[PDB]
Amino acid sequence: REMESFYSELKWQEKNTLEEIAELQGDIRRLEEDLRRKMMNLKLAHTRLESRTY
Amino acid sequence: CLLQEIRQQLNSDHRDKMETLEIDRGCLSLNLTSPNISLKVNPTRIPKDSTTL
Repeated sequence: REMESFYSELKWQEKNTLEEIAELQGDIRRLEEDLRRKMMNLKLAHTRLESRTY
Repeated sequence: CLLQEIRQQLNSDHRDKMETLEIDRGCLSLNLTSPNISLKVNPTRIPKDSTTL
């Protein structure tokens, strides 16, 4: 009896952890493209800085 | 003769201001997703004349 109880509890817990991990992965990917956007903004800023030279 | 010199210096001023017009309006034109935008060498530099307002 106590065997079976242990087994069921562990299965449910690992399911939960799986879903959490998937969500985390998606989030990290998102932040990465956000970073790319910031670098493009910096390109814009430096070009606008340069333009006043002439 | 005095009026002649007045004329020429005002013409010089006119050309200067119109050049400034063109430069600033091109700057306004520049926007995101541009071909010539790039990281620049010491954009933080200061000019060598640095006239005040």
